[PDB]
Amino acid sequence: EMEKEFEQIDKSGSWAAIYQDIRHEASDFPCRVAKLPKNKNRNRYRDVSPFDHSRIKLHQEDNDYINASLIKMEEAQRSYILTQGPLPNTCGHFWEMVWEQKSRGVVMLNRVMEKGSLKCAQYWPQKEEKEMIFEDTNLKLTLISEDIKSYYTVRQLELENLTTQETREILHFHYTTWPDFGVPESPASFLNFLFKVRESGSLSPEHGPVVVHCSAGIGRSGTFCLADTCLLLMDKRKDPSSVDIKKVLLEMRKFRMGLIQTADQLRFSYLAVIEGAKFIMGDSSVQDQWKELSHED
Amino acid sequence: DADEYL
Repeated sequence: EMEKEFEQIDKSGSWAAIYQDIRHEASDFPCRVAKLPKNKNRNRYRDVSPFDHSRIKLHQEDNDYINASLIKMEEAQRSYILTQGPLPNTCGHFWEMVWEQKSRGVVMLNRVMEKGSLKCAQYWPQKEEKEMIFEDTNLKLTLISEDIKSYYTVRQLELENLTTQETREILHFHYTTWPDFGVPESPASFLNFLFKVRESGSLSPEHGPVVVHCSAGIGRSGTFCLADTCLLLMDKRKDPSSVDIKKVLLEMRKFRMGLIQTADQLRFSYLAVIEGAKFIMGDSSVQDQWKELSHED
Repeated sequence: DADEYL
């Protein structure tokens, strides 16, 4: 039905209108803590805040604020943590969160710099031989390896708690070619990237929620998560076609504002869920066709 | 400003 639905909307060109309806109907919950004066400097954007009911709380008894939201998708049974791109002063908080929430993967969908603007801090080591230490949160971070592809890069990081001298492996999945307020090049490139993430196990129920961010943590992040959850649902339901993408997006917006920032991102999500259904419904070969089409070399 | 995404 969603492909039937997708057809009417394109045919009549109503993406902007359909998108404005989602915006009109989205939830509005208080952001009290995010707005406290002492937390001014912990927010990259003063108009993108986590809701109080779903914000992630740092376990430091001084100030527990981080701009980050737990997105708990019940029917689909996946949780994601959506966050803003760490600021030079909240890098220690970010990794505190990753440690405390027991996350195994981090998905970064932006670049540190876009159109000459600073969009995110360099919060992970670019060189094996130069590790990072976050003094405020007593954590250590070390680049272990990095498989670089044409449009993304997977890294293996070692995060160590200096307090307890325990270490974990964190996988880092950086999509380098997704412009702010833009879409990926193709459904193929996106889906190929999403499936690399799934295949790493980082999304396994046995780990904390994967951390997903871009600069603000709503647009590309929202797009990434919607598509994933919708595909998840088409798998579970005895009826894959029933899945209403607009409804899933509204469910998700109960947990963080603004998810999906443009009408073209919404359109893209349909493309990606539709295409990705092919795999859900048995076409084994289709995944190799996204690898050849995404041009990951 | 710069502290606004929207």
